[PDB]
Amino acid sequence: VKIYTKNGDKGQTRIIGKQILYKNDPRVAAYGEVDELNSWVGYTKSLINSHTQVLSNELEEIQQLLFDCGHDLATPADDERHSFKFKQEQPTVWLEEKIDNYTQVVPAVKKFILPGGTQLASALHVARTITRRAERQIVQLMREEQINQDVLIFINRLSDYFFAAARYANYLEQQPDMLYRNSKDVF
Amino acid sequence: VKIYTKNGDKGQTRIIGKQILYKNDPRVAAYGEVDELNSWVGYTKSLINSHTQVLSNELEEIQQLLFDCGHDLATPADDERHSFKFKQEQPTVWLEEKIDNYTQVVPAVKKFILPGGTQLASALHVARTITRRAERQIVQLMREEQINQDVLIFINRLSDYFFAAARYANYLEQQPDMLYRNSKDVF
Amino acid sequence: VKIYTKNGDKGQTRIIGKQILYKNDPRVAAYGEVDELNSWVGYTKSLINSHTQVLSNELEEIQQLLFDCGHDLATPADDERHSFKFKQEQPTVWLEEKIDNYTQVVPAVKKFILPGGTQLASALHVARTITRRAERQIVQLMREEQINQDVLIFINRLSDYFFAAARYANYLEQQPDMLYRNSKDVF
Ligand SMILES: Nc1ncnc2c1ncn2[C@@H]1O[C@H](COP(=O)(O)OP(=O)(O)OP(=O)(O)O)[C@@H](O)[C@H]1O
Ligand SMILES: Nc1ncnc2c1ncn2[C@@H]1O[C@H](COP(=O)(O)OP(=O)(O)OP(=O)(O)O)[C@@H](O)[C@H]1O
Ligand SMILES: Nc1ncnc2c1ncn2[C@@H]1O[C@H](COP(=O)(O)OP(=O)(O)OP(=O)(O)O)[C@@H](O)[C@H]1O
Ligand SMILES: [K+]
Ligand SMILES: [K+]
Ligand SMILES: [K+]
Ligand SMILES: [Mg+2]
Ligand SMILES: [Mg+2]
Ligand SMILES: [Mg+2]
Repeated sequence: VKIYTKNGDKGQTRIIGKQILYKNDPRVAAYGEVDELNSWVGYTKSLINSHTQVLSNELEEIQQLLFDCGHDLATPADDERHSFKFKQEQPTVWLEEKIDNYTQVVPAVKKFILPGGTQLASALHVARTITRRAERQIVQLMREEQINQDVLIFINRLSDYFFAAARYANYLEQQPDMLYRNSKDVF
Repeated sequence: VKIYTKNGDKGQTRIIGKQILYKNDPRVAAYGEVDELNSWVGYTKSLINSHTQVLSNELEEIQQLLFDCGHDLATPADDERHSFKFKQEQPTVWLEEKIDNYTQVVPAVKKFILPGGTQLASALHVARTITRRAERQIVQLMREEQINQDVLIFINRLSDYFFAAARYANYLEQQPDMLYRNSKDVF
Repeated sequence: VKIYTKNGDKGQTRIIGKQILYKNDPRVAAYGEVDELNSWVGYTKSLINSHTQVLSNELEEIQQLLFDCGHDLATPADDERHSFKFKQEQPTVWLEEKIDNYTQVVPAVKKFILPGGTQLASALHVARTITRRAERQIVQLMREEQINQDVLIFINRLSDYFFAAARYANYLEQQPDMLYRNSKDVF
């Protein structure tokens, strides 16, 4: 069992189906960024402590879902042998319910908050911004190729989820958020 | 209060003023990278311990300043209703004074150092390299559109600040820097 | 000794040799991404504990090697005064021996694993994905300019190394890997 094949040593790689692409191809960058986000979520999850245990399982669930998203990003729309498996509806409503809940419980802001606080809150804000980076790359891809737009919907909602969860993480250890001192009332 | 509007679900988003852009637009990537840096700084700050307390407040101040920078990056130069608010002079001199101080106190190198050491030092080196990534994206933007060049000046100086601060973090816990074994005398 | 020269304040910077480039030039992005990876490895190394001590020295060695790689990425192929110093053969075989060893010791999977587990394992998966991001940028560069292809070979192998090491980190604290629930038998 050798995970190193050396077939990518020249800069090309396989996607789902028969096609090979350069590794800097927008498709390969898109699910590559999703994989980096997925790894960061894993890292975020490893920071869970006794105060924040309630967040542990949904972070693991998000990791499962990112694999589902990345599958589809790796799959060309005109591939006869492989289909899109990701449906946005239920995973996205599930995120929305959490955003709603977490928004309700934490103290309300007007203004932008400093992305920080506890180590977990801060990690969740990093997740937020990696998701948004990945989102940009999915959009780059979408502008050149037919994608499963359900993936975009979910990844879009996901960075709102990370924002909500990060505030909730602060709430769980009673760490106050700090406001951006020059913020207008934006929320 | 719903932070999810679903208006970005198709890949376009508002900037400051009336314009909408794709999320992979260089402008949106520029202040997006600044937001990721801002989140990383928050994460860096959450690692502060009893040895490194003296670094806590200026990291928070940097977060405030990154919001100021990102405002301007989000603002088109020809927007009649919105202006640039960021002036580089005082924030940049403030960084320079810190670079000078931290450079003076820590042991002097000739050679490149391994970016690492304590967890905070290492986090500061990550901040250094995220700032430089963000800087590249600001430059990408500048090559297509008129920006506030003060933002570039500050973000440029900021990665030197992170280099200096990271060495200082090592000094604060008396963790020696390690040299790149094949370095020429570069400093 | 001032690390801030202010020469980059306008968005251009020197590479090895006489040439200046914009900071968003693919060459500058390539060794820039390598520097970010290098910093992340430093951060990964700072997480080493009593269970995972055996990983400490090779992470430091990787940092040395990334400087060697970045040197060459910074060096134009037609630069009369500066040469490529990086040879892939021995560093790459060294990675392969570790991949082989670590693959042998850890429990075998069929299926994709969730990138996560212990804090070090998870950090190693982040390293994995930053290496792959950097790899894409090296490929971007290669498609425009002559590079030392040895660097590509090594950086390619390196993300397999990080995958193997991350599983090994889990093994060292007896943290089980979790499987992607919808995985096909991919390994
Ligand atoms: N640098 C990269 N960034 C993002 N995705 C990648 C990268 N390289 C490969 N991939 C994708 O992820 C899968 C696994 O990567 P892997 O390293 O096994 O591919 P490879 O580099 O082509 O092969 P090898 O490393 O064995 O030479 C690939 O089949 C490809 O779809
Ligand atoms: N992926 C992204 N990366 C960087 N910046 C973004 C991204 N998406 C939106 N932005 C910018 O940051 C602001 C907030 O993002 P937000 O998610 O609220 O926007 P949206 O995606 O357009 O809306 P929604 O998520 O409600 O559908 C936006 O108005 C836009 O300027
Ligand atoms: N944003 C960046 N991203 C990646 N690499 C960079 C960046 N800026 C400079 N470099 C490269 O790394 C070296 C060190 O960066 P440094 O900040 O010293 O350069 P500079 O910005 O041109 O100068 P200064 O900061 O003194 O105005 C440079 O000579 C250049 O090759
Ligand atoms: K491989
Ligand atoms: K939103
Ligand atoms: K400098
Ligand atoms: Mg959004
Ligand atoms: Mg600079
Ligand atoms: Mg590979």
